[PDB]
Amino acid sequence: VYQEPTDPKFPQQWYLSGVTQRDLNVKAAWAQGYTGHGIVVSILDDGIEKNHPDLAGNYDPGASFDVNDQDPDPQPRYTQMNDNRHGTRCAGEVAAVANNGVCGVGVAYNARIGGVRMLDGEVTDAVEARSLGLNPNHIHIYSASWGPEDDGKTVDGPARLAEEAFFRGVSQGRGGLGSIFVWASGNGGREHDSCNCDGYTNSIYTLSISSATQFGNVPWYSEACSSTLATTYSSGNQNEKQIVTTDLRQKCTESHTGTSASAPLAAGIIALTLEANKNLTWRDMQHLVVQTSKPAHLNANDWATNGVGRKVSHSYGYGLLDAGAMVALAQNWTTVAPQRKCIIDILTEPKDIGKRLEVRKTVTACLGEPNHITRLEHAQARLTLSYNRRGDLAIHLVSPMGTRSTLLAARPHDYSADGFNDWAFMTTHSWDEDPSGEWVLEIENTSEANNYGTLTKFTLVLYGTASGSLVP
Amino acid sequence: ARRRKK
Ligand SMILES: [Ca+2]
Ligand SMILES: [Ca+2]
Ligand SMILES: [Ca+2]
Ligand SMILES: [Cl-]
Ligand code: NA
Ligand code: NA
Ligand code: NA
Repeated sequence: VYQEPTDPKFPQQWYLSGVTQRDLNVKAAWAQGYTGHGIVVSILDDGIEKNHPDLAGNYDPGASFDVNDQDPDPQPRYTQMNDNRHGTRCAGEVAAVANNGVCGVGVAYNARIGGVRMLDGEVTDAVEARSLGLNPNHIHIYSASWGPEDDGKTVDGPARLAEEAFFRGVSQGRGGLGSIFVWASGNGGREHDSCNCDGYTNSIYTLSISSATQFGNVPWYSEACSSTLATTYSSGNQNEKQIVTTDLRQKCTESHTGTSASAPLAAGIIALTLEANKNLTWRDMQHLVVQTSKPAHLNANDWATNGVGRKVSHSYGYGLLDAGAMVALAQNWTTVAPQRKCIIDILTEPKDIGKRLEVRKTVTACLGEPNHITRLEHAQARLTLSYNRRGDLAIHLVSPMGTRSTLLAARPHDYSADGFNDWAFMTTHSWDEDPSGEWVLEIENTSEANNYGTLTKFTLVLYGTASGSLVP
Repeated sequence: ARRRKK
């Protein structure tokens, strides 16, 4: 019989297990025998306290580096306000040691854990690339709780070196199975930010993770968008409990919060899943997340059923991660076929936007060709357009099976006149649908002002396979 | 003044 941990703060880790069903079902995976043994996770952040009493026994120097000062030791820089505590808190969520009389436990408490010190300095494109491409035949899973500013007016993503690091990672990393990149979807909720305006979360190569409060609500800081894949618990109001983890100066904290705490919990659950099947590819892992995540009792006003009968939301993706279900489904999972890519250039001429524009196009999805796709994964609408006030635009895309994805909601603070320059808006909401048929793009002015502009390019990019489907 | 934020 499995014996649950005895650590002094484990009873306060409400999100790991309980009778209530408001948890991530992690104890069920522990009882099947999976605790993370043999898996390696790296925290890309402001450093890691490698001598912390709840981290030292799992610390792995092969998963660590200091990019800011160019040395191998990722120890954080100590200051009066404890500014560099962020990475240490994230690491303890993944892999804090169990049954040692100290603080609580990680999701994957027997996994090996490291850190890249890269936020404590100027974060250039080169700095990101060296961190994402660190030791890719040793590190399995990378976790990033940072990104572009959440002011609700920025449009920004990885530059050339960073994007090259993503493609190298998923292609040649982990022995050719592909690095696993986990991302926090953002903290811009109060600014009405959209996580599709962030190229790191919007990327097909990252698993973008949102947050739910203890009582099952959308937190104040949460950003909605179509590129989010799934959700884990984090903080909410002051009557709701928070996240328990390792803190700077060898302390324990019960008040870790925000989008920053959701991605490390997902990285831990992915570590358990990899232990149950080491042969899973980067795309396999996203299939497992789509099939096993749980919507039940997450409150939102936009829940919709897609073409294959799955519930999906722009606040939550496919819902809460389920650790016990992930490791069960992983054990006899059959590897997916190689990824195909079908490119469809939609427009024959530019179109004025005006008050409202609708573009309809029937596609065959590369019928007759080696990249024919009948089973969709990610879809992108790559748009080039000019407009006088960018944040007044709302953009929607409808798939042939009837699924409406919000590519862009209104952003009140976005006054830019710079438009979008081939920006690849991404949606996960049509996963496993047949993409043959009519697609519809809608662009509208949500304000009463007399705005003007022109849509000059619309490329629909489809990714997926032509085999292996399951009954909806 | 920062390109990337925690
Ligand atoms: Ca150092
Ligand atoms: Ca402990
Ligand atoms: Ca954001
Ligand atoms: Cl590609
Ligand atoms: Na490969
Ligand atoms: Na992503
Ligand atoms: Na169709």
